[PDB]
Amino acid sequence: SQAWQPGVAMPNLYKMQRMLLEKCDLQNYGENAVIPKGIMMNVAKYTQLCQYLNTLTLAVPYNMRVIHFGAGSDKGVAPGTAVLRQWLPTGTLLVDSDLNDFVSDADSTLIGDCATVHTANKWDLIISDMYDPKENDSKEGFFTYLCGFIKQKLALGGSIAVKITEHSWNADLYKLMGHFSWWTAFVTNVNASSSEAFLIGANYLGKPKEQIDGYTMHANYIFWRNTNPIQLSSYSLFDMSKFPLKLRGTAVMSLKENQINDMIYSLLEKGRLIIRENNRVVVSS
Amino acid sequence: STVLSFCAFAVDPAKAYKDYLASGGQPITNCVKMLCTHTGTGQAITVTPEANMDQESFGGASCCLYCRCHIDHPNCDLKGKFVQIPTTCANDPVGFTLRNTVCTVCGMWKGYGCS
Ligand SMILES: Nc1ncnc2c1ncn2[C@@H]1O[C@H](CSCC[C@H](N)C(=O)O)[C@@H](O)[C@H]1O
Ligand SMILES: [Cl-]
Ligand SMILES: [Cl-]
Ligand SMILES: [Cl-]
Ligand SMILES: [Cl-]
Ligand SMILES: [Cl-]
Ligand SMILES: [Mg+2]
Ligand code: NA
Ligand code: NA
Ligand code: NA
Ligand SMILES: [Zn+2]
Ligand SMILES: [Zn+2]
Repeated sequence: SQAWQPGVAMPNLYKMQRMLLEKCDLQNYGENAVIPKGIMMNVAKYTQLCQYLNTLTLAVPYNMRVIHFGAGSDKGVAPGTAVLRQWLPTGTLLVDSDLNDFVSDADSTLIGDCATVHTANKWDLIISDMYDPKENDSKEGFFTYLCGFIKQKLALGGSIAVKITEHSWNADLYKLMGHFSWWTAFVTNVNASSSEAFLIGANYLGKPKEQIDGYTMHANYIFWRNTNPIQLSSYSLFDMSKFPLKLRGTAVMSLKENQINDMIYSLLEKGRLIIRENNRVVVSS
Repeated sequence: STVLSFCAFAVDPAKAYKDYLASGGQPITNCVKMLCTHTGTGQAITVTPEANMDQESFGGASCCLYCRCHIDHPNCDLKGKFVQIPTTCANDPVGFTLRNTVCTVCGMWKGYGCS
């Protein structure tokens, strides 16, 4: 049953724990193994991510806005962006970014440290594959920027998927997962031997729904991974028939804080509303 | 290996690639192959993967010589779209797009899927 899934989500039982932080028994390097011939790991990985995102209540406006951080490979191409372009509705604005130059199928590509990326406009989906190769403390750098970006530039009702690992993680990001209608840590079946996961926040509410301690939640994540081995699987890659993100035509409204009442929060929670402006999108630097 | 620089610093980058291949050099790698149904229209360049049973689908930008070399285009038709490449030719997607032309009436590659 589990092998057929695009991956494995952190069960609530494990989220509810108060584990002490331990070392992870997993290595991020391997021979995988389940990746089909001529297919890049990142194409497989992002395909399974999007397959999993298809099971969630993502808001999909008619004019959707998606930003993709850490989109460049050392090969100089953008396999994750290509999958996103395959997955998203035609005419979706897709903007990507990386510290270093790369060739992309995105509508715009921004080169430079993510901290230089500035935009007034808000987004409906944020994807991040950003990663920098004694203690295991909360990491800052791009994570600091990312938390600010979510708080300032993610539309209410919007969603995120942010890559973390044993050592590449941030306490404030985990805390922010409690500001979504639902959240999880998702492990792709094709990369299941790695400590890598995507922190997925579904339907942003702009306020705490739960009180998450970031240090504690990462310890919970590590405990889960240490005690639940997952066998590699590419089963889900062999049926692509229902892949594209469903065209929901999700309402977009510009509402003031005082208009955002109980009924509206309920719509946000259910993936039935996006709240943001609809001005011309400008992204630069 | 240095194929991209070799072509980038040639007067005629397309000719350079041909010469490089004729001299035994390996085709440009890391063209982004997609996972797809193989039940698509089979047309050459499309908004989403459209590979039929005889084709592979690739991210367009990665199959473009001028994109890959970060140089001026001769005019991009590929970037932002997906390109269908005959499976027998999928080992050299950049070469395929350089050597071939899309039929203006049926939208398929001339000499491969075009009628
Ligand atoms: N502070 C930072 N700012 C911008 N990009 C960063 C960053 N730290 C790491 N990255 C990027 O994160 C990436 C890790 S590899 C990402 C692979 C890419 N998503 C793909 O589709 O193949 C690298 O490209 C690196 O440039
Ligand atoms: Cl799916
Ligand atoms: Cl959901
Ligand atoms: Cl907690
Ligand atoms: Cl509705
Ligand atoms: Cl040639
Ligand atoms: Mg729900
Ligand atoms: Na959403
Ligand atoms: Na790690
Ligand atoms: Na604490
Ligand atoms: Zn090009
Ligand atoms: Zn024709």
